[PDB]
Amino acid sequence: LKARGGPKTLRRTPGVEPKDIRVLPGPLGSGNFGTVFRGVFKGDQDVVLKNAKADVMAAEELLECEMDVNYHVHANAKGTCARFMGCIELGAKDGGEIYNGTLTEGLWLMWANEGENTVEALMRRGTAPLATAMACADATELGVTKKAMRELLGSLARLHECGVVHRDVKPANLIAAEKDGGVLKLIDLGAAALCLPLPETLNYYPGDGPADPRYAKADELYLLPPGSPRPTKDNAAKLWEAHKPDRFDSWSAGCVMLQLAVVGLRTDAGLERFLADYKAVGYDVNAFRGEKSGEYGTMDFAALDANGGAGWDLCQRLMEAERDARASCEAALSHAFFDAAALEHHHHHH
Amino acid sequence: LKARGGPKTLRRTPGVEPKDIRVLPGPLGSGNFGTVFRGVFKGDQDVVLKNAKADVMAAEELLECEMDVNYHVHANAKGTCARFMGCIELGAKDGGEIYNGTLTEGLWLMWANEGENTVEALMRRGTAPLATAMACADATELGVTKKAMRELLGSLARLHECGVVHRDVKPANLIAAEKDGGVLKLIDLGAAALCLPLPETLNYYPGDGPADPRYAKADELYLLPPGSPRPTKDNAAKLWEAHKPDRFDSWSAGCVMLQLAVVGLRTDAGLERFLADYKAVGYDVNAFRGEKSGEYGTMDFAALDANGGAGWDLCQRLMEAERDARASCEAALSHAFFDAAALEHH
Ligand SMILES: Nc1ncnc2c1ncn2[C@@H]1O[C@H](COP(=O)(O)OP(=O)(O)O)[C@@H](O)[C@H]1O
Ligand SMILES: Nc1ncnc2c1ncn2[C@@H]1O[C@H](COP(=O)(O)OP(=O)(O)O)[C@@H](O)[C@H]1O
Ligand SMILES: [Mg+2]
Ligand SMILES: [Mg+2]
Ligand SMILES: [Mg+2]
Repeated sequence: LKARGGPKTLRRTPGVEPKDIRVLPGPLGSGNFGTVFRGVFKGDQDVVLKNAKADVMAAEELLECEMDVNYHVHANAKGTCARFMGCIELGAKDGGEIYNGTLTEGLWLMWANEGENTVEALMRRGTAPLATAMACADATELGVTKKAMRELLGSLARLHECGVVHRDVKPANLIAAEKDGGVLKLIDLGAAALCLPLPETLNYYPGDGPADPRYAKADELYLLPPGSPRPTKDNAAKLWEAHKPDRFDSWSAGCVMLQLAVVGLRTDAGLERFLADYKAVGYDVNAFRGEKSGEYGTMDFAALDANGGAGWDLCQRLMEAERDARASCEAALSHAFFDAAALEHHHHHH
Repeated sequence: LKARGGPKTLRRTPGVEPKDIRVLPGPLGSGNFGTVFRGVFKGDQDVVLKNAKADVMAAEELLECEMDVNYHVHANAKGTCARFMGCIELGAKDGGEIYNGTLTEGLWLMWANEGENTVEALMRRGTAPLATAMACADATELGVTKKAMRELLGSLARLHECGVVHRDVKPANLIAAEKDGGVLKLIDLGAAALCLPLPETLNYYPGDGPADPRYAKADELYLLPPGSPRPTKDNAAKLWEAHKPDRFDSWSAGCVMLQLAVVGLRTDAGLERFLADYKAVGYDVNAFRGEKSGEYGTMDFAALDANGGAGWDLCQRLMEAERDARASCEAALSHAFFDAAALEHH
């Protein structure tokens, strides 16, 4: 006798058919376990498409987790991240060729194209183009830092509230969404963890990595430190309070703040130099100011200096050496840095 | 009192200076731990350049190990891999911009550009363009499989002899070098281990490590099993014999052979299907042929069937479930599959 075989099963999102997706050749970035392409959906919708790298161990599992977290965020934290449009799974015979503009065999994720420029690209062109893209009236380092950080910290607080730690916060993963007033949206949940049993934790484990070493604290490349009881439904809440994995994002947000606030820190080399001196003085912002800032004559810390050094203090809060001392993104939101000035806008007010 | 500054120490290769190198925009790799670009050295030498990804944990350390292994291979197994032209290290102030043709900050490795096409790209275009690139006179599946596997196994044997296990053998990491008769050369020693103390082992440790899930044996993603002692200069030889880490490459070479020999196995899904069935029948090639091959009506296994199933037998040896049963690349090289034709009547 012979084995009967049977049909293939393919994952799909209602209203999203592969025939309606044209993929544009040319990856949008090196990528972690996946590759991102521009596409056009139904002839006139600009989208971004991601599949797994064939050469990376368990990339399909990582893409599945990214998919799961994206569904979670879509349901619980709308507007924090790029709009998630679902998945499309293609088989072998129906799989196409990127050069022919068709989706290849395997699982794909799709999002709205939120804009052609990241905060990293904009900030490096200058504060002016960054402010314009952000629709930020105060086109100064202080102005863009206030507006961007309010948006970023607000979104991170909302993500943390539904149990999601992004784990890859940085200017490169922020887009000023021109179709939503220039508001910042996060992209790339490929490293994100769901840290509460809602209903099951995802991508949540003890140990280092993944982490962008530019934006993760050098001796804190983990969400959970190794050894600690692996995350289960039982201990999830306890681990959250004890190990504070969300504070991983706090540190990264502090890095975002430094780069927004200080032009000279917008290069990898600039931020690296600062963080090295910061560490050297015991992660003490005032000690940096007292001992080191004098060696930064090519830079301008005015945005951090302003209003009694409010920005410096917010940086200190977000970038405390110890997680037990480090501000949550939610707490960081109520900081004086975000206060309206006395009588602000008085000259035009009704 | 203020702490004094001092010089920055940079690594350099004699004969290779920053002003000698122009980088061309457009990355070539899948971009895991490093980024690869084409470049031009001294105005008219085509080269390839690799730097560490700034956004990946331990990227520079991974590149440093790839550098060390490249020097070892350059010294001990010339011709097995792309020609290694050394390194160039640059500082931040002293770094440029890729889109402006200049090397950016950090360590860079440089190799000769060995050719524009990998075996993965060629085989997927077809046996004909693959054979042409290989200067392979017998432009059939059997012909390209014989020539390619002789070259690949010969090179792996030479690497193994000097203690190197490549650990990323696959068609995407083979280039047909037109300038050298079309011979296949390995690229990408980024996952490689030095398994002998010369003077120390490199990237060699117990347990799972880097692997391409298509080309590494799924239940065998290690060079040394998880229970193995850490390698030392004193036990390295014992561990080599006991755990046969080179047999990791043997399995991958078997996968290469399957794709060269059978057109339908050249897609990822094709080879994945075969390996699933192969595992299901106990890693037994004859059981595959008897129980499973009838399900593969769209494929042609003639190259493996030929000459008493010589190809199938060589695959079986390269792909035994147990390392202790699996052929070394050196032993495989002497297989009947590579025998000269008798009585050719010239
Ligand atoms: N929803 C989106 N809208 C617009 N651009 C996007 C979106 N998602 C991702 N991108 C762009 O795709 C690129 C993907 O790069 P990525 O996969 O992050 O690799 P890397 O981290 O090496 O840059 C990024 O430059 C990003 O700006
Ligand atoms: N010496 C070389 N000559 C020609 N092309 C090369 C050479 N080395 C690498 N390449 C090309 O660059 C790509 C990436 O190089 P590789 O070392 O395989 O890094 P990775 O696979 O990690 O991206 C290869 O797939 C190949 O196309
Ligand atoms: Mg990314
Ligand atoms: Mg695949
Ligand atoms: Mg490679």
